[PDB]
Amino acid sequence: TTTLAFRFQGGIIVAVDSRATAGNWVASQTVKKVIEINPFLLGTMAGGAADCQFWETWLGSQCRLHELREKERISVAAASKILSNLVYQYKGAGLSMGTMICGYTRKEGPTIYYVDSDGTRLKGDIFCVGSGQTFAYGVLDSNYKWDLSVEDALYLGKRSILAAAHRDAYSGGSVNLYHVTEDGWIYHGNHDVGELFWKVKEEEGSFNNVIG
Amino acid sequence: QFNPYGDNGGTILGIAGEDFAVLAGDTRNITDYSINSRYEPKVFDCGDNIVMSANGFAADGDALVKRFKNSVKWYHFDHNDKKLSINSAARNIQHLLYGKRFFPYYVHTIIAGLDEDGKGAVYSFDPVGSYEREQCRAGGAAASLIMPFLDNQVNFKNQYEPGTNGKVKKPLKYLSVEEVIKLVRDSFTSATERHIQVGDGLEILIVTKDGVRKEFYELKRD
Amino acid sequence: SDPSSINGGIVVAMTGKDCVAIACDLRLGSQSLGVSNKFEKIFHYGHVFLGITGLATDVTTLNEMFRYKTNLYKLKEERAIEPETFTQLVSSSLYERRFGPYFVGPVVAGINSKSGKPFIAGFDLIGCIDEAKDFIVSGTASDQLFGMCESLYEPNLEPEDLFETISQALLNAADRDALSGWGAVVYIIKKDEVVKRYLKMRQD
Amino acid sequence: TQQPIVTGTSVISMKYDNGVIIAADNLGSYGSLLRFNGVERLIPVGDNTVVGISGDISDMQHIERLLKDLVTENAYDNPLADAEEALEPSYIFEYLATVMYQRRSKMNPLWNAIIVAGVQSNGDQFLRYVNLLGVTYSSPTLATGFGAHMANPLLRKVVDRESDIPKTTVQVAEEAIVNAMRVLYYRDARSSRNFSLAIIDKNTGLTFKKNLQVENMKWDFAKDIKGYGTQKI
Amino acid sequence: TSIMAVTFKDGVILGADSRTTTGAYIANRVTDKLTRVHDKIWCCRSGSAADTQAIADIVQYHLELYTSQYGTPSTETAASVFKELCYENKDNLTAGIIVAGYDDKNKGEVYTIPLGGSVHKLPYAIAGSGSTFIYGYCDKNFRENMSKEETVDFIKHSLSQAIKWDGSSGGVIRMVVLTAAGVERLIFYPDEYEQL
Amino acid sequence: TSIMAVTFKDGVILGADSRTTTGAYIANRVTDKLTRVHDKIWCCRSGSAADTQAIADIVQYHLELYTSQYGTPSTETAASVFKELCYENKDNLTAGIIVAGYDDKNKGEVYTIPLGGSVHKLPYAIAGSGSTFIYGYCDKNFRENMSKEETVDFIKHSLSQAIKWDGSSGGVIRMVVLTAAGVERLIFYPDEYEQL
Amino acid sequence: TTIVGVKFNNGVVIAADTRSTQGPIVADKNCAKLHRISPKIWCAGAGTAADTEAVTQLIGSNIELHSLYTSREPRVVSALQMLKQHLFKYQGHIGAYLIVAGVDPTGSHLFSIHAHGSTDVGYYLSLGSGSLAAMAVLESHWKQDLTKEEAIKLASDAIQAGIWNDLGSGSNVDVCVMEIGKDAEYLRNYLTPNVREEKQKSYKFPRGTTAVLKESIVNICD
Amino acid sequence: MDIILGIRVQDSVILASSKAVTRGISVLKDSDDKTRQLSPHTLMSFAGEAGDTVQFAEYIQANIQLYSIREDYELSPQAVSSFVRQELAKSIRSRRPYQVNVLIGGYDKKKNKPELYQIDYLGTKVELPYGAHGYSGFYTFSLLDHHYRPDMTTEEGLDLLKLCVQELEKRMPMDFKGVIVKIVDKDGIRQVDDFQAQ
Amino acid sequence: MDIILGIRVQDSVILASSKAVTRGISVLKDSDDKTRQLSPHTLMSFAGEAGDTVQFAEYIQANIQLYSIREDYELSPQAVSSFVRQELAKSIRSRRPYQVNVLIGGYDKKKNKPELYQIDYLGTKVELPYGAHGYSGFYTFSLLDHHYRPDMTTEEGLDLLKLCVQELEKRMPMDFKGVIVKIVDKDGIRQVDDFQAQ
Ligand SMILES: Cc1ccccc1CNC(=O)[C@H](CCc1ccccc1)NC(=O)[C@@H](NC(=O)c1ccc(OCc2ccccc2)cc1)[C@@H](C)O
Ligand SMILES: [Mg+2]
Ligand SMILES: [Mg+2]
Ligand SMILES: [Mg+2]
Ligand SMILES: [Mg+2]
Repeated sequence: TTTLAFRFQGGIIVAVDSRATAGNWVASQTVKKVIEINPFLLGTMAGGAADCQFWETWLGSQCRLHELREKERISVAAASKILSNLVYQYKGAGLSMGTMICGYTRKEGPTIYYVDSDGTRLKGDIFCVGSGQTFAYGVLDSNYKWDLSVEDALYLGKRSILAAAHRDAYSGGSVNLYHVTEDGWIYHGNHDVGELFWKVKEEEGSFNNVIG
Repeated sequence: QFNPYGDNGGTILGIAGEDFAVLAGDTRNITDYSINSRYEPKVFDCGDNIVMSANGFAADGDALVKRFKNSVKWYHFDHNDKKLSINSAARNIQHLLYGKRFFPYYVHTIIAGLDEDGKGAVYSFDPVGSYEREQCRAGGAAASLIMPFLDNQVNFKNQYEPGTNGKVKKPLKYLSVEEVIKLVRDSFTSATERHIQVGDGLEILIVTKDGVRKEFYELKRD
Repeated sequence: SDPSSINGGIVVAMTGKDCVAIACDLRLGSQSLGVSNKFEKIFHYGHVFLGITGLATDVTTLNEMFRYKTNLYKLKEERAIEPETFTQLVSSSLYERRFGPYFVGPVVAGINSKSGKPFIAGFDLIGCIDEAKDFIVSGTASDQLFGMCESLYEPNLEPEDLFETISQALLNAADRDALSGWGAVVYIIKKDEVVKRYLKMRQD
Repeated sequence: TQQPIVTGTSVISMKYDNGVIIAADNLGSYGSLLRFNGVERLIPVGDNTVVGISGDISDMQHIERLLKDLVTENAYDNPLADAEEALEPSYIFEYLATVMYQRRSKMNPLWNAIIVAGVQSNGDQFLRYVNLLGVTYSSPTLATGFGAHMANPLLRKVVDRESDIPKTTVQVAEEAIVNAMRVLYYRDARSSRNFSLAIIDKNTGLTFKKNLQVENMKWDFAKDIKGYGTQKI
Repeated sequence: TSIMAVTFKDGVILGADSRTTTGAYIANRVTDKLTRVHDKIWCCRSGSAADTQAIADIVQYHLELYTSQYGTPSTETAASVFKELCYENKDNLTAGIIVAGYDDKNKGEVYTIPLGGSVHKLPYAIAGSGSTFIYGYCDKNFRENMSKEETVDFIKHSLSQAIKWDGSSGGVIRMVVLTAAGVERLIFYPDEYEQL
Repeated sequence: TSIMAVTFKDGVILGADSRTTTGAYIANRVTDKLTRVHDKIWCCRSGSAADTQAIADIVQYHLELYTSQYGTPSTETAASVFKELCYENKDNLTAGIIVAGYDDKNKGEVYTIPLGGSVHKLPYAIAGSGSTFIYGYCDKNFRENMSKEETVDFIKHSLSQAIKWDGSSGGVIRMVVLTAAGVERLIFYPDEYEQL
Repeated sequence: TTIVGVKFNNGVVIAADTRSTQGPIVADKNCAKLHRISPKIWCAGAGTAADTEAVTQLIGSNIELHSLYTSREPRVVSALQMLKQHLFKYQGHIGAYLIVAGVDPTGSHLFSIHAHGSTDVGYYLSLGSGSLAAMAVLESHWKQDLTKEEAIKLASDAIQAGIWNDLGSGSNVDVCVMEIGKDAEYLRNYLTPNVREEKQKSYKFPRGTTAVLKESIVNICD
Repeated sequence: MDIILGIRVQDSVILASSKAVTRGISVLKDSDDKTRQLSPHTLMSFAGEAGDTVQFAEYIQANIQLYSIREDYELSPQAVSSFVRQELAKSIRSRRPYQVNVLIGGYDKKKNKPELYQIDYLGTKVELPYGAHGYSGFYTFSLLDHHYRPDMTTEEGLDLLKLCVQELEKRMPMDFKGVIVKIVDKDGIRQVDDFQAQ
Repeated sequence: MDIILGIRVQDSVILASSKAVTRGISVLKDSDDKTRQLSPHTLMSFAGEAGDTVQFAEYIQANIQLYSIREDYELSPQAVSSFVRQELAKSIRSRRPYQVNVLIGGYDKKKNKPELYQIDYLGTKVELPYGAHGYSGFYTFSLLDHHYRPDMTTEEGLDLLKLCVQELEKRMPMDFKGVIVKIVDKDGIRQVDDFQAQ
């Protein structure tokens, strides 16, 4: 798995791959590694599918409950901490999840929280999570500017997952793209690596390790 | 030491059509190198037009099916006989499986039915309740033998348009219930030839907007 | 960490009407890290073709060993080694190392220059010969490869048709394995000429 | 955690045209010591069911008590206990299957392999297996332990699929069972010459045969066997 | 395995069951455990079949070479050769051998070589997994200088008890009679010995 | 340990050696292994001394309470209580118990409860580490409806062989005679029984 | 694997199934398991296939040299002795389990050999996973003084019991008949009761289906 | 963990090797040169197990140097690398194998090409436009997949490494104390000895 | 390994804490504040196992803040440190013990003295002129044995700290991305926002 989210001038870019593995077996190529908690909240998934899927869906319920109770949308900080604290209750039982909670609220601004099953919870502008993280990090870090356009940032996101999908044996399938604004997530589509690789090779003149 | 898990063979396969779905599985039950039965169904009509198989450890397989068949029953009692939609069944099954997250059912499980819009639907689960809707899925012992075939023959992957220089893909289309059952019987005769745990008999359950229909075909017994 | 899994890799060979084909992927990995996109796993001594999967160092060491041996063969015998004979040389060479084996899954493809009949063989790491006349598979997606072949294969295919079957067998097997892929080369071997094609595939 | 102590070997069984046959030898081993000699491992429940048990004998004795207690309990406040509301083979089975599965799930199993044999109230044959893992299956022939490896192949030569069961007479089935028992006695080192056999028939009812013995054994050819290769005398 | 050798007035008799197991499976129900290393020097094998067969072959070889150079070896000499092999290689062997032979000077003799490779001369000897169950019986019934028909009975009874209780023992009972007369082979079937 | 119970014409007799060891050290050479759980119900213990003593003491408690409410417990009842404890606690106990009793109705009865927790009604029973050496002897010498003096002899001979071979068994042979008479404690010293 | 050897009044016969496996997968559906030690001494293996093959070929080689040296027919007890001595030396690590059978100037012989090097002599024998299925048949039907026809039928039926009931065994029955009178007759695929049924459909691809990056002719000569 | 990078441009090969040597809790040296010259036009870089690392390199160097003087001739990068590979391949199955990973960068005067060979301790050899050993590859491979072009100048190759080092100084847990950079081209081997404070 | 240093000068206590958060082969963050304010004049820094670290800190912070509001009073640094020790002491014999080591720096308004407490995960408490957790102490304890004076100003303390951070940057095998420095005195807690190149 490879997942990333970064902050920039115009909000947040969330990008993930779509490959599922069990050992060396490719279980699926068309898996959803982003959960849309609410119109202004996203969660990413890395590690154990079930652990992520089940606890991030649950997080959705908990967030919804906050809305009803408080007549107001839950802060990113608080949404992340619900998941953080739950996971911590299970420390040492073998939960395996790499997670980012990304979203917008008026009081916070656009915000990214990294949360893993060790209980670690961190706020930051850039995170890559998954067996492909280093690969995404290499491309992302070397072309990251705060002032990237929306169009550029979406591409850098797109490009970083591709980087990772190519090198990491356990990443691949398709890229799923999201943009989070003050208004706030918008889906920027699914992008199969089957076509994207060749297209990006052509247009950009990159990937010279590859014959033909 | 006492090992609470065993392995009963057994392969299962689900394909979603446009207005139908099939769930097929061989009828052989094994332990190590012995044959327990040549005809032991592991595909079940669960009511509300949903069919189910949980493959691997049969004791856990049977426990899960039993328990879900009961979910359906208690859903009718608590929700004024409301039909349980396939997606709701999926979400339910996740909770059954995740419920035993720390002592899992050792099954790869598949359900087939029709969705809300009357489309063929197939859902598949790992042992701890991770699930996805899919066009087709093989699970069990010969999954590794059959899945790539389906990728090639159901979703036409790696197939291009002749002459187009491999720049235009073969177009994905829905298959007939006749063309599906062909792929199934072929997938299983292939699997029988190459895998020692697969054989004896094939049972297919077909799901349509009239119910559930059964079809049986003899497989090689060696 | 099991030596047969470190680098990853698939070879498949099929027979057809008066021809044989042998195909391999191009990935050389180190666990998850894809390292090289150009690591071919098919070699040729005269008209005899050898594909080798498994530990890449052994793959290289075996090719060099069989080059060495078939060269000396050619000089003493004053003829090219035949597939049947070479199979035997592979088998006994591997068994010579019964208790510290090369971690490899060798495959032989070729046509007998005297009889014109297509010939394929597979081996396990200690030289046991698999004498199938339809198809032979090897590598980290062997399971997937057995699935594809047993479904797609039919006897007496024409070379242009065999190219489609073997390529589709390899391509679709590769795509269910994390460790194989990243390029594919197919050799079509007709007594008289050999065409080698590089395939377009998913680079993930 | 736990381990079998006193054990008792195969239970073999098959369906025939009118009912079912089940057999088991009367031995209770203790490791490789053939310790006990009149152990009954066939348990009649009502007169339409016989439960055959192999594996740990102390667990067997527990399941015996469970089965008797079930007959008692079914009888309570039940004026049709020996008619319409008599215990069916299928009821007895489902019960045991439940117990076995709960026990493995609690990580404390009943260390057994069990075959439930009988005839339903509608004449249908019942033959189903359950063991310490709660694994269940059903087949025209069923055997446990060594019987699985040696009796089945022989018994299946007789009833190889459903459509063979109208064709198989009681005499043919019992002959096959009796022969399979001899073969097990030849080749299973944890087995005994004496066995019990029961027939549950839709007409005959329950016929429980005790103190049977393996007969017609071939041993004469042993005198020709000298050495282990080169020795002539 | 149940093996025994018994000295008596006219010579010595070796007896053994005929069962070989791997686990609880009977690989051979008609095994011949009575092994000839010389005309009138025989042995019984217990422990690893591989080991005891390899050892018996080398002994047979050594005694053949012995005869060609130096006349018939004594039964003690044969035991010494067995012992040399068993002791010197004790670490890689699992071999429990009973050696019995008839000599003109020494009449009947019995030597037991247990696991370590020690040698013991005895009036009679019992070994194999079967033998634990007949220590009491055999000690209570053995007499020196028994007659041939008495010794056959004693071996027959003992082995049948051994066979009755040990799962690893069974089949037919084989005997070899070693006297001045000659060498006599005997067999007794379950229908015969289970009745006793 | 060598322990046995034998039913005969007039009742039942229990016998045991008197040795308790920790490894090769004899912690007690004069142990009383014959344990009374009721007036005419007795048992022999094998396995863990702690486990079996604790078990015997609970059974004695249950039967005393039983006698207060319902009258003399049958031997079968006594065996059932033993089995209950042994079975329900098989995964903390190393207990092998032989139960022997006498009542007017059922005469002399013997039950053996081996490691698992199973119960077995038998005409006679042997157990303990020394028993293995006397399976052959006992099966060959036991008859039903023997006289008191015949039975005493049978145990005396059986246990002396068990003692002779098993290093964990030894000391004196204790016996308890259970009949309508009466309870009778017997004892036999090495100088007598070794000469058998 | 299922292998058997059966003696009859004028010789000895051996049979085998034709399935070779790698764990649960069938690698070769019709392999030869009946190896020739010398013209009239034949052999069947179980366990490590490379080891049975190799040990058969090594002793087979040396038996030939021995025969030429002595100007005599090879004897079965010689194959037996050489094999057991080789296997013993390897304390097991050469995983060869063999039924060796043949005829020579002294008559007809049937032996088995285990990986550690112990031998057993018999009138009927079986090895391999199907060993017990085959033995059940032999114990049920073997008799003294079988004819050649009866021994072929018994051998064949035993392998069959293995084919149907053992998961490590399938496909076809190979036989070899060694009679005191004449030559050894190797009867390949004596029975072929596991024919793969006709595929439901052909999977021949339209030409140009596969995308090609680049093409070139490979040189052979010099 | 030990950074060993190599990048092949159009007219030259560039090797960058980390300068830290760390035993346990201490950095013992911040200026180690993880490289040996095999011939005027062949340079080898190495990382791995503490002792074996330098012994192997020097053993290879002595052999190539010996060959040079014996034939008054410089073996090609391809020939040197095959020697190195064969040595490692023998080593892997001996009693105590050399645990050393290497990059061989040379300029082939006969072909006028620069050549980069990656070889791990098992004796797995491959020619590559760019290579790395150890953890560093998990970052640099994808970075070079993007920014690398086959027809770059030496000066452009040195910018690509500046990026590679930067990335490793940002995301690697350990302080590897900068890199020594060396260029192998048609002239030979020189050290760009001003890369850290550049 | 996480650097956690504290030095007590004459009128203040200075805490310095590494900024890196590393999981595996990746540095996920280079600005991590490993500190919690417990009360206006008490600061606590922490290092240990991944999750327990922040969870422990915030739990203590909640408790001390609860106390303050209940009593309308600030607990002495000595009382807070005793509370912290007992919580760790109970924790070590619990089902899953908190794996956190702490420094407590406090200015005691009732005595007008700065105070430094070193407490490890076992609940081992000791008051010190200067302290450290983890490997860093293996360098800094000896340096401060030499360079430290009981009458140093806050400014002298910051120079002494800079000397400690230089030693660690030179000799520690890991890159901890510099420290965040905090000063606790009578006028409370304040951060020295420039240190990384001050
Ligand atoms: C983030 C996410 C979210 C959604 C989809 C994908 C992913 C990425 N993620 C994976 O693809 C992981 C990688 C492996 C991984 C797994 C767990 C932690 C870290 C990495 N795969 C899985 O979780 C798969 N299942 C499995 O791997 C398994 C699940 C249960 C098993 O049960 C075995 C068992 C059963 C009973 C007793 C004992 C063991 C075996 C394999 C699933 C895609 O089918
Ligand atoms: Mg619904
Ligand atoms: Mg099959
Ligand atoms: Mg990839
Ligand atoms: Mg004693």
